[PDB]
Amino acid sequence: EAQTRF
Amino acid sequence: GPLGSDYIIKEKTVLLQKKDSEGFGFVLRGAKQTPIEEFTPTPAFPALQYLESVDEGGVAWRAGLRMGDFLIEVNGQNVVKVGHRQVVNMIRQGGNTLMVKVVMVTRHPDM
Repeated sequence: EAQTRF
Repeated sequence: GPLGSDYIIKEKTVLLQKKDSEGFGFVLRGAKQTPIEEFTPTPAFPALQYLESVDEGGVAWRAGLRMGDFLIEVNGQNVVKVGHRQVVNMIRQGGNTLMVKVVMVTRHPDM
């Protein structure tokens, strides 16, 4: 899994 | 229940409108999916992407989104079975506006 802050 | 798990399922659709110099205030986490097998949603695991964290008091928080919510739709496009990079691109398409549908699942423990 990847993750990205918005 | 004695024959199987019982769940409370709460759908939330929100319109997020942020300022230029802030974020929406959440972290998305999920899979990048395999072409070999289609993802089949289940109450316990309803979508590939979810909110790893939500900034308390941030834009997403004020609209009702919470850590653990699973992401179902982004701006009218279904993302239940969509990988992380494409979902990120979809979220960035709207600029300061983001409409999302998420679902919060809670398993009601029998004991």
